Amino acid sequence: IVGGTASVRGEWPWQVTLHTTSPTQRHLCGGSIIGNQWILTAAHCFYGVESPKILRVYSGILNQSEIKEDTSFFGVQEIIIHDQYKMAESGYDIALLKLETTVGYGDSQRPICLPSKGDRNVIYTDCWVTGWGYRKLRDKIQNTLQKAKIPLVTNEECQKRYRGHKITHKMICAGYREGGKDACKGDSGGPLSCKHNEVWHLVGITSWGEGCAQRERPGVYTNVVEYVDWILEKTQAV
Ligand SMILES: COC(=O)Nc1ccc2c(c1)NC(=O)CCCCC[C@H](NC(=O)/C=C/c1cc(Cl)ccc1-n1cnnn1)c1nc-2c[nH]1
Repeated sequence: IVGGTASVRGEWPWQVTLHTTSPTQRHLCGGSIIGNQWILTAAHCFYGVESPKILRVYSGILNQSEIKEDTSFFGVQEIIIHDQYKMAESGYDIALLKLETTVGYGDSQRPICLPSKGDRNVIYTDCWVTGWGYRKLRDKIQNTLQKAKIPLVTNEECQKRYRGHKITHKMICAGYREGGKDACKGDSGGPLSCKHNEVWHLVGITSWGEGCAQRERPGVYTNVVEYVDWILEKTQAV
């Protein structure tokens, strides 16, 4: 996260840190708890991931230093990548992790509501991007979960900012015209959480941008409301 501040413990209890153990253990991506065995994240996080066996989901984490060999985690039973996914820049950047065990909900770990299809018209004015990602292009994973408040950008304005790309309505952009606050390397897969009528909604999934927090380069997020039926197809299968 660029231009953010330290989160307080329990502030984003749906935020997870997804680690890979191959070749050595390290933070891979962010993710959000959306159900008691379900993590919603970005499809591009699994580039070169040949098996769910190398993955570890840690919930209830503020600081990466809380993670040692004796720290509990959730194993991943299955990686579900959207069928139409090719690359982050072309959209469909969405994946589900089916956990091997159930998350016990509490004040440190609980789900974020998916947006309502009826709320496709609501204007969100209180949106935050969170993660342990870089503070600038050449940096390192941060110990403490960071947060940054960022305004949503219309599809038309985002398309003007990304000449040469096709910014679809399945993408949602967020950023200041002057830059300064954004997601960066290591934040992808994490949530873009917006508070509406005292309820937090998972509006976006951190996907991509040209550089980090650059002037007139909003961050591009998977527009979660456009995938609610896809999520229900995968999580509510008979
Ligand atoms: C010690 O542990 C570490 O250093 N871990 C460790 C360290 C670094 C990384 C990973 C692990 N994860 C991966 O590479 C998995 C594969 C994932 C690829 C892509 C991923 N992108 C982002 O996270 C966000 C991009 C992004 C998103 C928005 Cl909305 C705006 C601007 C963005 N940026 C443009 N340029 N940079 N950011 C990324 N993540 C890293 C590099 N790149």
